[PDB]
Amino acid sequence: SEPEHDHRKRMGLKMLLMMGLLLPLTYAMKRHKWSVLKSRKLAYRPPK
Amino acid sequence: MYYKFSSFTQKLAGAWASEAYTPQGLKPVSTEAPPIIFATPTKLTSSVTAYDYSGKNKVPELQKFFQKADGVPIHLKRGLPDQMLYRTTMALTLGGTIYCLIALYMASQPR
Amino acid sequence: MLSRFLGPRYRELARNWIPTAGMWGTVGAVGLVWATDWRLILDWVPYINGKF
Amino acid sequence: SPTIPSRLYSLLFRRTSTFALTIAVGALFFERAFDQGADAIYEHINEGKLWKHIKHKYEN
Amino acid sequence: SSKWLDGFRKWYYNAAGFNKLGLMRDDTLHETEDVKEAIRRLPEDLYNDRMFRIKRALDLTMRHQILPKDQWTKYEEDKFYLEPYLKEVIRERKEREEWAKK
Amino acid sequence: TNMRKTHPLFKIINHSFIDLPAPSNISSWWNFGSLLGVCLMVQIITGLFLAMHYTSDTMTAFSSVTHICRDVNYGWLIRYMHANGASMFFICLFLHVGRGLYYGSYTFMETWNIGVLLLFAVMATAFMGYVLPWGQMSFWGATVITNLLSAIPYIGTTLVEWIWGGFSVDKATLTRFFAFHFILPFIIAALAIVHLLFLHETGSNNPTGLNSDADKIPFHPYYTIKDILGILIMFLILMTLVLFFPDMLGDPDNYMPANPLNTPPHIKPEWYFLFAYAILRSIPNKLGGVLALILSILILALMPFLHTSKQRSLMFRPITQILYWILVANLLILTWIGGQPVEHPFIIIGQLASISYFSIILILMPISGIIEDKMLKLYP
Ligand code: HEM
Ligand code: HEM
Repeated sequence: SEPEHDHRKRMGLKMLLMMGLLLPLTYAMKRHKWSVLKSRKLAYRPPK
Repeated sequence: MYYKFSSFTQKLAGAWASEAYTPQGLKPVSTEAPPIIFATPTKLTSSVTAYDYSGKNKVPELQKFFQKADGVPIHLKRGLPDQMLYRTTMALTLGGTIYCLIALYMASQPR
Repeated sequence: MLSRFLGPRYRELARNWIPTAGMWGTVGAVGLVWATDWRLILDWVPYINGKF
Repeated sequence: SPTIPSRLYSLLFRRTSTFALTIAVGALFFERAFDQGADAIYEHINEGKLWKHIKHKYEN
Repeated sequence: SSKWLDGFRKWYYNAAGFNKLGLMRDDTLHETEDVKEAIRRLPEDLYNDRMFRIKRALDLTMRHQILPKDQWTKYEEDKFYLEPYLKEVIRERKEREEWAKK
Repeated sequence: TNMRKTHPLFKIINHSFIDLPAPSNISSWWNFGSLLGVCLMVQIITGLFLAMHYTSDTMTAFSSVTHICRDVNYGWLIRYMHANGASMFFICLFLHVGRGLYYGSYTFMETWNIGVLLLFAVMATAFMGYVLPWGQMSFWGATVITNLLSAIPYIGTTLVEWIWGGFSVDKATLTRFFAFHFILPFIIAALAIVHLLFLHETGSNNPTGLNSDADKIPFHPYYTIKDILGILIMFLILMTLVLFFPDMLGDPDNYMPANPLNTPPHIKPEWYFLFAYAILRSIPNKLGGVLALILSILILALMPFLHTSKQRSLMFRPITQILYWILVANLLILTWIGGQPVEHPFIIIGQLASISYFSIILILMPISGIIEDKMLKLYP
């Protein structure tokens, strides 16, 4: 029923290693570009 | 009247009598300096103590080093390496504690 | 009708743009070699001599 | 002698064309190295079960 | 049971959660046409205060933070500044609608 | 002088994806609709690579599917990627709809109506696509759904004969369902363009429900890299689902060839239909069950007229938050009941769940909004 079983599991192992590599890296670029804004400080100067 | 230090060039340029020699306005009094309001002011502190060298009979330089002036406990006072091995110590004991709870629950359940 | 593009300024512009265009051609050549697995090139690179 | 990210920025990561060249070369070498390592791991777990491990008893 | 209702109102005000963002009750109203006309009739100092409060709330929601507990909008100092303008707008709109009925 | 603001092809891309003003505080849930588009694109691509070997005749449908999975190079990857991508597409669609319900996004009425038309289109596309592999449950689910669609008096029998192309599901039904399953995703893509156009006319919604004009950022690079991260995460769940467990969401009985003589002991569709099927089992009337199905999809389109509050989002409405999570809980209950046998105690549980579903959406939520307005000293 599954002649592709061993190949599927090998591709799954490569996928697990590959996504374990690239989730933190893409998260790091997202945190870079969004830590532009996540340290933004806003202030108000009404003339009263 | 003749020269005013301006024009973004760090130099004297030609200016009028009412702009180079009377830079204040002819308003009667100054009006107001309004304050700035904010969410929460951040903390400002400096760090330039660093450390010293190590060797034989170098206890008194470490004695000088462990005088605090920092508001930090002594188990985070050395800086980097004790902090990371503390970090790993509490991490592995938390993992061991939750694995103890999982082990005790699986031991309580029969098969 | 491209006789407008004959001059020293355009020659200097083209001379400045030769190495960037050559590097981009190198990138395109390496990308076409890698994505197609060409046997004329990877058999000369010492590390990649395992799939052939 | 500065740190190696300074070397990577000074020689490779400054120009965009050299950036593309280094990531293409890294793509080639990372492709081959990752394929070889992941395959070796895959027969490390599945040692004695795949066809290439039992092939020598039948192949002539 | 008036104080039971009042304390329940304080509890619901603290449980709604917009006081933790520095917001007033009138900032949280949905900007329909009547509400937009109420903002249009505001004095400029109240308009600037409201716009700064919305900007601060959006900045706090972006970082998934809240204000410190001393900076929360207390129930007693929550001023209902938009109520007379909105009341006038609803009265005028109902007058126009009742004129259009006949 | 720049081609971004001047070139008419690049002008639309600039004003839709690059320089579009977006709220700075929209959470990860706002990823999901963009994910849906990628899912649709992925499905189309995989569908095209399924159309290159699929033969739409009853004697050579299951055999062509086995030829895809066994002889075509990585054809198993394409087919199981298509099936699990359909499942992940409905996951993204359900979360997109639930986010639109929670944060008061139905005030964009035309966007909501184009959305519910898209929902009807993708449900029809999924049903016909499941008919296509010509398994046992494919043929029997098709027969069940069409012969209950025959319940309209004096019109239903002629309509189901004209849908069937005959007396039952046969070769004509399979060919026309292949043609219709091919043609529907392009109409879905055009309706998605109209969906995005109707959204971009009025801007998008922030989780607080306030006016986001005070703080807006360009879409690029912020939500570009956020959507790239969301696409990578969606691909992680999709590749885990296709490469490790290809059959938690499928049915084993579809791996048998279609037998008109043999009926299965249990007939059920996929899970994204199952809750509706539970409502279809809730009322013991044929026409009443069909209208229960149609209103169970259409009251989402009805909900823009059920807003009785002066605050948009549910972030500051905790009673309606509790009632909304009770509604999502009821939807999970109906999804579980829909795949159960028609036997006690599932009948009274399904009837109670359907009654609770229609009561929560129709009755209790506007009353909760009214009393929240009363407690905030707004309602008279
Ligand atoms: C125009 C693009 C599309 C084409 C050409 C296409 C083609 C096909 C084909 C040939 C099959 C049968 C092969 C198989 O067994 O999987 C199929 C199955 C299926 N398709 Fe599509 N499809 C398309 C788009 C979609 C979309 C958008 C959806 C989601 C609503 C979808 C959902 C399904 C489902 C659920 C199946 C059944 C999976 C199975 O039983 O194996 N398809 N499609
Ligand atoms: C065919 C599947 C669908 C696709 C491809 C799709 C696509 C999109 C896209 C690209 C956006 C803009 C990005 C975003 O805001 O997340 C969006 C927003 C929206 N969609 Fe959909 N959508 C789909 C289904 C639906 C459905 C079924 C509804 C109705 C319940 C709906 C209602 C909305 C609303 C109300 C918004 C705007 C909310 C906001 O931007 O804050 N969509 N959709």
